[PDB]
Amino acid sequence: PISPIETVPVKLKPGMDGPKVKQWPLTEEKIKALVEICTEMEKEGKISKIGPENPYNTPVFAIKKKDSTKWRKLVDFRELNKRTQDFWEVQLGIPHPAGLKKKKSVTVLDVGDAYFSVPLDEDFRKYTAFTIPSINNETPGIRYQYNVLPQGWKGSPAIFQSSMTKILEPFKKQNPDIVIYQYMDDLYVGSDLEIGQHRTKIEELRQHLLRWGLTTPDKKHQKEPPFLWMGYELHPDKWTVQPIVLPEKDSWTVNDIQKLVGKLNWASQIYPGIKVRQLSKLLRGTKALTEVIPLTEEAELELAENREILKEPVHGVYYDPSKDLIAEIQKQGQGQWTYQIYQEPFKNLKTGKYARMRGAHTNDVKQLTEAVQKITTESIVIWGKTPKFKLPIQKETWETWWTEYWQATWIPEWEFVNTPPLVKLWY
Amino acid sequence: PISPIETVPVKLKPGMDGPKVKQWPLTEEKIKALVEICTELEKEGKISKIGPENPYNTPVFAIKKKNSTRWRKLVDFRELNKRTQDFWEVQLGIPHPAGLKKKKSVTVLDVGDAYFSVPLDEDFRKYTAFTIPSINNETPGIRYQYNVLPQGWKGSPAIFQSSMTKILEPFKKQNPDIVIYQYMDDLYVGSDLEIGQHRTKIEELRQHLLRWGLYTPDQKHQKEPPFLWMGYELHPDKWTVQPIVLPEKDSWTVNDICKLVGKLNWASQIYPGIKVRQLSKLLRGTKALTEVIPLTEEAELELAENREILKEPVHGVYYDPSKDLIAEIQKQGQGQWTYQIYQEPFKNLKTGKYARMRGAHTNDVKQLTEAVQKITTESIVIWGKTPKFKLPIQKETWETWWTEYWQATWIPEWEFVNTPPLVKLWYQLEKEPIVGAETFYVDGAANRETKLGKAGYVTNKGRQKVVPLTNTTNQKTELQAIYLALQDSGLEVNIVTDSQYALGIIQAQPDKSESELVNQIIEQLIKKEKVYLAWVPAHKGIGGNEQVDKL
Repeated sequence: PISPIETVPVKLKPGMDGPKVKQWPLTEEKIKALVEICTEMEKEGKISKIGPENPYNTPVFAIKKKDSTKWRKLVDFRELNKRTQDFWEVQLGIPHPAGLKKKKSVTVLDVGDAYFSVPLDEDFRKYTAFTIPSINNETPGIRYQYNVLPQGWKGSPAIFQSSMTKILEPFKKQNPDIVIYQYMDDLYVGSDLEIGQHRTKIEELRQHLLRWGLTTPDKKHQKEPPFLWMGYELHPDKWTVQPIVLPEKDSWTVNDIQKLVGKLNWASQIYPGIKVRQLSKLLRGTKALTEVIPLTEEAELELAENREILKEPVHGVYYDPSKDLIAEIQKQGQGQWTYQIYQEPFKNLKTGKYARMRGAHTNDVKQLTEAVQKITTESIVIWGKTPKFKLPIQKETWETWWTEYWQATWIPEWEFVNTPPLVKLWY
Repeated sequence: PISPIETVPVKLKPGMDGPKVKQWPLTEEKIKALVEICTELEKEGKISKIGPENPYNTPVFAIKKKNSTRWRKLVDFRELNKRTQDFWEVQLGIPHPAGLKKKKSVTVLDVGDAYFSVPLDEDFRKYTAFTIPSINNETPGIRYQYNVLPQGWKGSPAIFQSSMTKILEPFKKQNPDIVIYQYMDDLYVGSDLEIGQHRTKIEELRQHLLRWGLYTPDQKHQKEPPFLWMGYELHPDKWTVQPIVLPEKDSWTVNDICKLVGKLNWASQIYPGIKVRQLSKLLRGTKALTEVIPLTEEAELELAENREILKEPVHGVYYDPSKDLIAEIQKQGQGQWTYQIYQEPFKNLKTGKYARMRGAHTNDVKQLTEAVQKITTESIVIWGKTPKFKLPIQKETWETWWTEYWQATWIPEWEFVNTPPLVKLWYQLEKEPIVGAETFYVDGAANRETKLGKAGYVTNKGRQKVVPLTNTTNQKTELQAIYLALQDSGLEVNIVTDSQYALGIIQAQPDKSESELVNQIIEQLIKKEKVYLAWVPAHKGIGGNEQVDKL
């Protein structure tokens, strides 16, 4: 409730100070949008202009949600979140819906608007300071801090949990089979109803919420020809893993068996049960690469046995909710991108292959960006936690254009790595 | 005049306390000058006197202009500035003249002095206290504390810019058409009115400030092009940067090298290459401001590079938001790149060069990409939009790099310009092993303790080489082996290695490197017709790779 309710005391982690992240340059288009958005925000008293005595700063920018014409302010609160106390407010509680990923349909609704009603602790406000840039540095930036819970901040959901469940109570009873999980500013609503029956229950939920204060994104139309309504409407049923396989052809050259024993030697890091000796002793001799060396020496022995070992899940692999998920993406060529999520090296919880838009495409950053968001969304739906991405791109290439194709209201943690010759090891 | 504008609440870093530093007597002529200045600065309200329960102080100084027998107070704030809170610097670089549109009438006011007129938060005042000596140590001492933003203090620039903003707020909405850039000492005002109605708004604004204590010298007859703004000469359809000359002297003091870095940090933004590392480092310790510090071998070298850096005029035209933005890039050679950003042919907005990389192994197509990236960001900062690119590379050359390179990579929309030297990949490794070519099984190792090692190969035809090496590493030898195989090989060859380190270097298609070895390899690979690199793990006994080394 936006009523004059008392604020919840919030503190930063001990010994840690507020954020001091630089604002990246924005285009005139995004500046004008942020200006328009913020002039209204303060006009309603949700943000306030602040001076230079406030030393902190988080980066701000604009995007469009999937298929939208409306600019949406997005504040990169990654640092702030990192430095903010981990709220004990039902953290272990509401154990992630293991069935959410099992439903036929899952819509994602943006409820971040609810946050604009609960006041932010006056002492915490200074840490939510963001700056709107100026074209050519004409003027100093336009600075503001939040007077209310902000979208993108990890504590906004924590503090609102209490009145969120109270609004979801009537719905959850009337519809006992519908699963609802919330991550940051998003509501994940899944059912096993026919896609039409489902969309109906969503518009019902929207209206209910609407009757209790919070507004959600509208379901305007689906007239877009280039197929752009497949977003924010998930189908966890089709999510399949990617098996590690081996090649298969009649003739086998020396080279082939080297690019076979090699690949298998690495695979044995995951599955301790892969013998290589049979095929190594078959490679003895300083032979030519193009020399078609008979498959022999009982090669089909392990070659077909190890082919089997790659059909059983890894021993000792299970999700430990007490440690971050890590994600690696590999560029495979031809709009092909493979990935892996794991918490311990070689103990993959899920391997995959982002394939949508696998057509002849010109933009790698756009593709990887969309991949990162798909992998991030799947992690939310499966484990309810974003992973830390290891990106196959140069830091500067990525920072120059990622916000040009971003539509998520969250931003995961990422770093940059130089992919070695281990791409082919995922076909 | 002390402004009637709200003061910005300032604080000391948490835990820290005000400066306690005490100064030593200087000279009789100076201790007398200070008294006279301090009776001047106490007159208006800038500073005040206190000596009972103020337990802070800051070093004091009286210098002189090498033009007249006048001495002005320098107060050393280096101490207070260390215990004073950080302020956020709401500036992402400084304005660039090329980011200006043309205006029929332009005026530049002088607000250099306006900071002395902005009040200082009451509470933080007691920390700006300073006391001057006494002639022959007669009187106890003169304790003074500031009432306004002190010259040289840490938050002076930030609080003044902030105050100037609020003061201008009303005037900018009342006249939504005149543009007003404010960057410390200068105040650019430009409208598209005839000279006179513009001169009206000018005085109109010169009064609005006067109304808030900000007295701006009467020079609205600055309608006499060129106008000087931020170190730039703004002409009617052109702008030029006023050449900067760095003082070249014999001996240097702390105050001098400090003042030097100050103006260098300035030029570093208009001109690229200004490196201020070797110099700034000579500010170690709490050494008095006026104490000679000898410039090291790098300090004299760095001052020399900077000096030859800004030794020529920089010019350009203004921005026209109607026309598109075009940027063109040329390979200058030796890992150097040149570019021009213009809207109309030959009338450049901004020109420049780009500076390779801080790594080891690289490649032209890569170099070019980073260049495009730099321009894109710079353009968005200056104009707010990405420019169209004219690049010296075929659409076919890029398609090959964009598909065979394992890392996401992209370049905006571009047009190929047929001006040499064109950029291209100098060789491609084969995807499939070559039939008929001799297969070399290379390897090489080294003793970490003695740096002595060996590299060699063993081909299928029975050919075998083994060269001993002095002071090398496993990586060097592993590459050297790849080198042998490439010297002692025909036009076509197959190389099999156990070195993943090396596979990765050669597979990224470098055309220039820091390692002479790698370069020799590059030079060699270009001369071949078909090369094929293959990897296989080590200590697994594969192929003939296991039967290569003896030691």
